[PDB]
Amino acid sequence: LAPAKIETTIHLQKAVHGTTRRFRAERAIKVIAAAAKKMMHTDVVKIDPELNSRIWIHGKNPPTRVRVTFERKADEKMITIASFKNVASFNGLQTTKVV
Amino acid sequence: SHRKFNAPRRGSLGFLPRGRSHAVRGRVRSWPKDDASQKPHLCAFIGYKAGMTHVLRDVVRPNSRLHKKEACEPVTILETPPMFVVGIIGYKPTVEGLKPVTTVWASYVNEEVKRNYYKNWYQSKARKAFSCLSNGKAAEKREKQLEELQKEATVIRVIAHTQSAKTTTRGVDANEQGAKKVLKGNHLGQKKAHMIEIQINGGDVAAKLNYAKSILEKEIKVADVFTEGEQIDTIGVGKGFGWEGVIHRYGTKRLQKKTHRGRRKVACIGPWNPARVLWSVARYGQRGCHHRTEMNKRIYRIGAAKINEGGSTSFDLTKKSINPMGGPHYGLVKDDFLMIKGSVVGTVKRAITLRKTININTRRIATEEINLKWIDTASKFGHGRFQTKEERSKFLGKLK
Amino acid sequence: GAGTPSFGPRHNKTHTICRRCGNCFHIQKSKCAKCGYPDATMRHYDWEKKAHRKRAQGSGEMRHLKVTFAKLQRAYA
Amino acid sequence: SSLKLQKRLAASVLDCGVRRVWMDDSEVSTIAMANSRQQIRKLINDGIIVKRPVKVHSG
RNA sequence: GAAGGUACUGUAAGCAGUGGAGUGGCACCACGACCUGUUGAGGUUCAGCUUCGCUUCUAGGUUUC
RNA sequence: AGGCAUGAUAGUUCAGGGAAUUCGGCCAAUUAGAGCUGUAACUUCGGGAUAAAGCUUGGCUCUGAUGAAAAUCAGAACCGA
RNA sequence: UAUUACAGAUCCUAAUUGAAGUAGCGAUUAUCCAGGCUUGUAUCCUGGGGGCUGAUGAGGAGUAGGGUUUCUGGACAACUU
RNA sequence: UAGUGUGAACGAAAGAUGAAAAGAACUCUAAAACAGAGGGUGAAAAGUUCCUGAACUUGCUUAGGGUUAAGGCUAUUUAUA
Repeated sequence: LAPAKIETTIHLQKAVHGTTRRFRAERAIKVIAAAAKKMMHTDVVKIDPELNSRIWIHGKNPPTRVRVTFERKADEKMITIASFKNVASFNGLQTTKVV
Repeated sequence: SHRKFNAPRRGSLGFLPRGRSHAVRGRVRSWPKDDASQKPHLCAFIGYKAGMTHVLRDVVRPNSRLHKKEACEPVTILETPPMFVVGIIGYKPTVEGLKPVTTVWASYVNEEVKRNYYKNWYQSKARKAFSCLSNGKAAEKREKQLEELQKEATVIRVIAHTQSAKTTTRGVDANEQGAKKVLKGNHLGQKKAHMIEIQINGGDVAAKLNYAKSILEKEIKVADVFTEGEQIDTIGVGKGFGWEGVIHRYGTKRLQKKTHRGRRKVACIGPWNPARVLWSVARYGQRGCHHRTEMNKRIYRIGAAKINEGGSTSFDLTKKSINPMGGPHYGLVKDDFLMIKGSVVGTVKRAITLRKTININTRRIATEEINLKWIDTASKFGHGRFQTKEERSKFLGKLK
Repeated sequence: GAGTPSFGPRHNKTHTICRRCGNCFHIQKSKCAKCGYPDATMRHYDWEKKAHRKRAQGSGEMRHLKVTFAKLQRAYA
Repeated sequence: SSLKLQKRLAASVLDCGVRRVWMDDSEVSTIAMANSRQQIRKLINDGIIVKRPVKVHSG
């Protein structure tokens, strides 16, 4: 029943390693929705345009890693909002709650 | 002749059916015939396949071209943690076969053994198995059953299981009495122990029940079963490959390139009469994951595991641990081990049951001098330049 | 060759609507196949006695001709 | 419901392709009601349908 | 996620230089493949690689004797 | 929506050998554009002839010639897998 | 008194099985995310990414042929694998 | 006539509510001219290509057989010879 936020890295190279090469951006977003549902235990996940455009930036054939802020939120019926955090470097970024 | 040409048969006929074995470890078919007399002396022992190196042996063969010359030889390395005796069985001889005359158990039983009798340990609230703890039934009962084994049972076998071993949870600092303790798994994963039974080839039966009762509720090590220079049979399940075509499975010649509907097949299944496909004919199916024995595997050296002097040999006067730097798909190997010459059946992480060989070689390669000059401990990912970490700082001391 | 590909360039019309018949008037040859226009006599043969009586009198209105049947009923009854 | 009519008209008014006609999300209700071209000209002078710049091809 | 754990590639970008075939201009500045320094750097490293870390997360459903 | 063994089909690549395969070099591979050399037997003297067989080709900073011409051709430095 | 008795004629006409929830759902660039309208959309529309066609273009227009397929509004029993 | 062929020509399938439409109001579940369930009309639903409604095939319920492909005949204490 709790609402909450979690910042996470999501390792997207290993998510799509040895996968059909033309479906890797399309696969990469199914990993985020899939990963997010598990993290928040929520049936419906919603992905911001800012995160979406960052995944497709290279092309159809994806960034190796991404930071995302998942957010639980009612509409009870509680829904995940995955969304892009910008960051310079991924060195020393553990998965961490927000207040 | 009618075939039109002569060529051997494709594939062996004695290793049918080529299908999966659901054995987790090497099921032993037949133990060596007891000499009788002597000492009972255990035979079989479990070891996990850790990985593989090569070694530079210096050879001494009279009347051959490799007399006093170096010889590079591949070497598998099975990790063997010292395994714990629990039960003891008899087997009466009958007209039908060998039939059992009851198993005696030890005073207590470790909870690694209790895992075997559940598929769902995590669900189980009661977890009530082996409730032989009750004092009246157990103490009186064993001395009745141990009398019956002297009376009837000719052959005696010792039930024994692998030590999974114990540890402390996460961030509690270990070596402290208030901390809750729990089973650490293997390099595979498993806490559930591999129970076997091991025939004791010592004469008199009665004599065996001194030895097999002396050994009971005590750990066995490898150094008092096998010895360096022994020929050993390695029993295990091989390496799973799933479904396979007829070309790769049986090793047939593939057809012309010009074939309609492709060339990866045997062309003639059979003749008109008999009006039927034969068992002998090659065919699409399972490949690998087959239970196999293999004979006459030498053991070069036996291990023990702070000095970590096990990896190094008599020469050089530099101490090197056996694990290659960087550890693939396994673990470090901080236990007793066996440098077996050549290949051993199955993947990394697999439980191989070892066994003493059924009959003796007279071949001179069987009774050779082992003398290892020097062993590889380079990393396997992929090309290895430095044998040890120590070499590194010396070779390239300043970095960033 | 002689089937599907050679059906492609079939856009011209061999026959066109005919004035007398109204039905197969040959444009190049200029004759109604069904009725024979413009020959003054109208085309029928005794080998097509079935197909003739579809065209011939009775099929249409018979505006003048039905009232001349109806007179001959009254005079003889 | 569907603004397929209005982009077809807004192309012919603006002298454009239906590629180029930028409409809004916040005022879908306003544009949806416009059937005529004299209605859809008033929407252009508001700045609610827009001609859009050409996508770039440098030399 | 971290490792002076291990690999593969082969010296990131950006900045600086009495470096650089030369050309052009002011009374030493423009443009310059590339080379030297920062830099065995930067990137990738389990997805079927190893070590240890309480950073974060772990819920329900139906028959069987 | 999810898997990826086998097989069919369309594709890159294959140590050493190089037609031993096969009715048969079928197939595929090699060759290739341009500039400068250099071109045989035979011939109906026109051809053969792109015969064959060699070499050079980038990037960057320049110099010169011919035009009216903002183009095109020739030549030299220096640079690195 | 007869257009008078059917199991067959690769018989005739009419309906219906198993095979079978099986074979298969092709060819054509590539889809993704948030909104709108709804009982209900990846598909209908809007916005924003990522792509394709790449001047003999699924661009803009005509003969021959088709004949209302054009346009607006409402509708989904069927059809547009 | 539908429909086929450039054309001469060729050419189907398809009858029956009840005496009388008295052709099913109104309410309930439902997004609802989906589909029912109540309630009614009529002598009887015969409820709209609706009289009677056979066989093949199928569904549900009840009862037995089954290593002998199944079926038949003879004999009895009905699952055997």
